[PDB]
Amino acid sequence: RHRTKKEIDQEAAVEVSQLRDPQHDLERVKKPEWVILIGVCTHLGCVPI
Amino acid sequence: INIRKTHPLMKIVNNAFIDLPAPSNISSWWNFGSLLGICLILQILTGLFLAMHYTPDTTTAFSSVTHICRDVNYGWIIRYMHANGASMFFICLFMHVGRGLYYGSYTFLETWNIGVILLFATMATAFMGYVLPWGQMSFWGATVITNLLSAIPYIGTNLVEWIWGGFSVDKATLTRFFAFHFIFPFIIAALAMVHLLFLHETGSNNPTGIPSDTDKIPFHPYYTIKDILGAILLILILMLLVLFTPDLLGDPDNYTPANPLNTPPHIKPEWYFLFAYAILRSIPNKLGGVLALVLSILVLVIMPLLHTSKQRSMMFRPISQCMFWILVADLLTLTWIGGQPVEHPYIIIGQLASIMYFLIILVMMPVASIIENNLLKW
Amino acid sequence: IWGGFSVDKATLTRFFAFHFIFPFIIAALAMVHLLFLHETGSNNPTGIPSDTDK
Amino acid sequence: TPDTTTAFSSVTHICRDVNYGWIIRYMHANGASMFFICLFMHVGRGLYYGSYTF
Amino acid sequence: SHTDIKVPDFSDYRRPEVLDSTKSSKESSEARKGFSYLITATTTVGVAY
Amino acid sequence: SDLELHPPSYPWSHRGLLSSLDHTSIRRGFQVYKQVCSSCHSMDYVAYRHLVGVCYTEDEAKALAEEVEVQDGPNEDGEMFMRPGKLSDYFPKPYPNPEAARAANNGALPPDLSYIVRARHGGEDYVFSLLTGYCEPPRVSLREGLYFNPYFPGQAIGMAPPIYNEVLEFDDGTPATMSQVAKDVCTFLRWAAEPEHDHRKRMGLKMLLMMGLLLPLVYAMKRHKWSVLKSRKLAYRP
Amino acid sequence: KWLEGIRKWYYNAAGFNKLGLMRDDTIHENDDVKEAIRRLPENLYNDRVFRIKRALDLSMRQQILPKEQWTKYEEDKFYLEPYLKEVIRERKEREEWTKK
Amino acid sequence: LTARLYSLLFRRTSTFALTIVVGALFFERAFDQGADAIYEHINEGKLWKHIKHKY
Amino acid sequence: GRQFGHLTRVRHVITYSLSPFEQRAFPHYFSKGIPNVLRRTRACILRVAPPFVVFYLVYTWGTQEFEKSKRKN
Amino acid sequence: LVDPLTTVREQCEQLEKCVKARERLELCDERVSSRSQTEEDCTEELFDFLHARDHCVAHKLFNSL
Ligand code: HEC
Ligand code: HEM
Ligand code: HEM
Ligand code: FES
Repeated sequence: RHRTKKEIDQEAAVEVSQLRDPQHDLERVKKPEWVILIGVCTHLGCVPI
Repeated sequence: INIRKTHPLMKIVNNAFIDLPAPSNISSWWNFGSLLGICLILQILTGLFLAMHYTPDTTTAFSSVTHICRDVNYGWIIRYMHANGASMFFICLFMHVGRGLYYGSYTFLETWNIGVILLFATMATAFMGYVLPWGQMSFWGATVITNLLSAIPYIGTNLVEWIWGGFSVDKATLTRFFAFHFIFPFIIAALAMVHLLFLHETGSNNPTGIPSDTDKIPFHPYYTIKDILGAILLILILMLLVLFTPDLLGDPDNYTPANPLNTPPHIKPEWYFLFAYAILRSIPNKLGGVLALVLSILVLVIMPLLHTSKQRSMMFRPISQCMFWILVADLLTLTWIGGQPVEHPYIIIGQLASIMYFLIILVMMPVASIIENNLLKW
Repeated sequence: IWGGFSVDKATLTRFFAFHFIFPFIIAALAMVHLLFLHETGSNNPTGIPSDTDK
Repeated sequence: TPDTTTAFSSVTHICRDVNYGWIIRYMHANGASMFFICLFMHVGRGLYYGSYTF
Repeated sequence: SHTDIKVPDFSDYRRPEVLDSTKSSKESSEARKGFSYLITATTTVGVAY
Repeated sequence: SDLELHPPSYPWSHRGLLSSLDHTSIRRGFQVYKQVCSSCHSMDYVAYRHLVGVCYTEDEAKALAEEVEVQDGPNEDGEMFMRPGKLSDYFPKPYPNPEAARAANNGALPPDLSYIVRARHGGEDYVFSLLTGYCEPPRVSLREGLYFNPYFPGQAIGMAPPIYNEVLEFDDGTPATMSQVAKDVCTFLRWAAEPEHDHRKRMGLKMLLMMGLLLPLVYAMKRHKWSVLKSRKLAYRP
Repeated sequence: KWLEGIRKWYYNAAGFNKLGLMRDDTIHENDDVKEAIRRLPENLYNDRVFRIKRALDLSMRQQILPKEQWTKYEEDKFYLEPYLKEVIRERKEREEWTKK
Repeated sequence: LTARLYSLLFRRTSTFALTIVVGALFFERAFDQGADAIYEHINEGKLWKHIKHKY
Repeated sequence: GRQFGHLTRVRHVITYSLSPFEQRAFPHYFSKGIPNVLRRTRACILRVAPPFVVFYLVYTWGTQEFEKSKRKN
Repeated sequence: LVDPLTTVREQCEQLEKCVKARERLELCDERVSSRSQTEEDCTEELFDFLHARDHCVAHKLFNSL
């Protein structure tokens, strides 16, 4: 997903440990608006809309 | 002497269907054995003819069942008979279970255990048969419940990679599920014979709970023609379902080719799994939710071991009867909440209904039983 | 019973269905076979009735 | 898979690609053969020692 | 005291041919029998259809 | 915008339990599909041999089957030439591949029209309202790569409304409005969803008469055999 | 005490009085109940099985008795209870003697 | 009517089975004509026989 | 649990039993079945029905709560 | 060509609830033309208007069709 730097600020203005999964936004991909994901919901295997 | 009392097969026929001393007190709520048996043999026949025209492959299943319903003569009604006969079999199965819980016949312990194992087997057969048409709903529900089996730590990952045959629901998974749905009703019939064996060890049950050994009428020809009456009632209801409204039960998305990317938003199992599924999505724990389902079936195991009453049935215990009817309404409540999209008031009332289910069957049954007990100078 | 005008996919599927469904019928009729044998009782090599060496 | 386009290749997939599918195919075939061996031996016994009176 | 045991009558129950002690039972049997067995015969015809 | 508009149930000629389908309307709708909508939508599970005794005739089925050439097999060289085909013909794909249709649009694959009535929440009336209800966005347009349609989950479609005052002005009188072509395509899609409709209604009539026959008889026989235990009485002898 | 009136309301709403039954009828059967039924005189045993068979007939045909023949809260001739007491006390005697 | 019918067709089992098979074929024929007439009668118009009768 | 012959030991009972051809097919159906089913209906009104009206009230309450949440926005 | 469906829709949309939904959509237009620079942009009143209008046309559709 290509995103916006303002969408990166919307994503990362909330802190890392607020989520139940502690993961920093810059840890997820090196080119930050180009987020690269194994796109399947890790609960029970769905594709989120 | 008498040909029925000499031939060894005819001795089995005589002990099964002629010289069975039956209770004379049982109304139409005891016809369910013959109903489930005739549903089972009709499911055998319909699935057999389907298997004479079905292709177990991911590429060819949808087109082949389309070829059945459009090209093979009467294959459309045979498919409708198989699916709606599964639904009618489920209705009769739930009401057989409801009779067995309401009239106190669950004191028969090992017969109840055999019935629990039969319930396991019918659930598994139902799910894999529903996987077989290679629909979008079947694909995503199989993925979800396969991950539910992968919820087990350190054993579940190897077990799910063992049942895959790949990374996901691919051709190996499709053919393996075809094999298991294709073989299991014979084992269901064998354990049904075991079920019948333990019951004919014990003897059947009347509404009163008092054993009717002074008032035994035979199984023939009274119950034979009464079961014929109930069976042809099932015939007319089932066949009018398959010939007037085929779409009141079947999902619309079930007629779509499987897209491995979509996840349509009203993804759900069929209605006979939604109460199994409403317990899942209203508990924010994967292993906790599947353990809650397994513990619901284990509660159905437990309930013979908590009959702390002094009657047998709830026929003369009206408080426990009213709690039973609240449980009936709560079951239909959980089924309808399984039939809704995930919504916040629906979330609240689904959690309240599931915890109400557990509190009624687990806690409120010995409480109601002991109020009924100590109330009657006991 | 052709499944067509000759042998085609329908013939293969009908034969697959019967090759699956007959062995369990064979198993049940084998149970009936052994049930009649236990009704009668087994047979020695000599053919003499052998009730006295059970 | 019982499909006439893909049956031979599916059997080849069993014998080569699937782990030990070759031993299971050979086991099913030769076990059917030994089933007929034991079958005709059982029939020959039942006619030879004279248990056919049952 | 075994002769002190009398049959309760079933006047609410018997057929309208059987509402009289005058009538010979060998003269009204075939109406009842033909009616009931005609019902069973038409049942058999529907089942065989 | 997460507020779907549910289609009402409409007064069709196939409404009731004794109701039927217009095969002449099926003929009109197939002429509509073959002459308009087959170029964008696949209906691959319908053959010309499904169109023999339903509405059409025998020789005109050969005429329709020779109107569409697809392919013959290997001519000892695998040349795969163009063949008319007499009766075994199926309906051709507009695109050989899914991404051929994806590159011909903004993705958004046109589905196969075999099962669409029985395949969405809302049947043929959903199709009718879908083809009918086109208007203008008051305030909400999203990227101008799609169109506006209220009868859609997501409320935007990439399909242009293909009606626009007599796209065909076809064979008989029947003025090609939105309504006539929409009724004909809904009847035809209902027949494509179920090839066995009026046969099912005929068997339903047979079955209602037979169950009106049996239910006095079998209940009478059950009452007759259980009539002995309904009549027994008890007495006490010490 | 008003709990007697609650018992009266319960015995109204039970229905075996409307079926004309006593409290010593619908006990669930273990083997201790079987022993307790076996420890009874012949007259009460035969009257009990006569009541059971009349109740099974009137429960099959469901044409339940008129008001006048219905047993009441006062006239409930309960008799199995001291025999049941003696059977359970012998069973507790045996359990205590084994666990001693 | 009833006495005649019981005295003829209800005392031998095989004759009973034969006459109910014969009457079953006759009733099958009559029910074919009746059911086909009713179902073609309540859905006149949009039926394929008249559209083929055009041609 | 077994066959006949050994089940119970009951004296003092005489059962009268009527022939099936002796009595009618439907002995007083309408004059008895309707008051009997009225009695069986009244015997279960306050035990069967108050769960279902709770079901319908929670149905309408949760439904109108969903509607009210989805009609302001 | 005189299309009758537009005629039926225009003659049915003067139902009292349909007129009230028309002014509900117009007051939504008053709010959005008043409060610009927003993403709450007249969906609900539009679908409510077409809801009531297409229900009344659904009541009275197949007379000319
Ligand atoms: C080419 C342009 C056409 C033509 C001539 C028709 N359709 Fe439509 N259609 C087209 C596309 C590119 C799409 C995809 C967008 C989408 O699916 O949202 C569609 C969609 C449909 C659908 C799907 C709607 C749904 O499932 O909710 C249907 C049922 C449909 N199209 C039908 C249809 C009919 C009956 C046509 C003849 C009048 C027709 N389309 C014309 C592209 C095109
Ligand atoms: C798999 C499907 C099942 C079949 C085919 C089946 C079959 C039967 C049959 C034939 C009978 C005897 C006739 C009758 O009263 O119905 C019976 C009785 C009974 N079954 Fe099942 N059964 C099934 C499921 C279950 C289940 C899940 C239970 C619960 C554990 C159960 C518990 C009982 C009990 C308690 C009886 C005796 C009821 C009585 O005496 O009246 N059965 N069953
Ligand atoms: C051994 C006997 C059986 C065979 C061979 C069999 C075979 C099949 C096949 C081939 C299918 C896929 C085709 C289709 O979906 O129409 C199927 C589907 C199905 N089967 Fe069975 N089946 C058998 C017994 C049962 C039983 C006992 C049940 C439960 C009552 C059952 C329930 C189902 C269901 C629910 C489906 C899905 C129906 C659908 O989605 O169309 N089957 N079965
Ligand atoms: S939330 Fe359960 S799978 Fe995505």
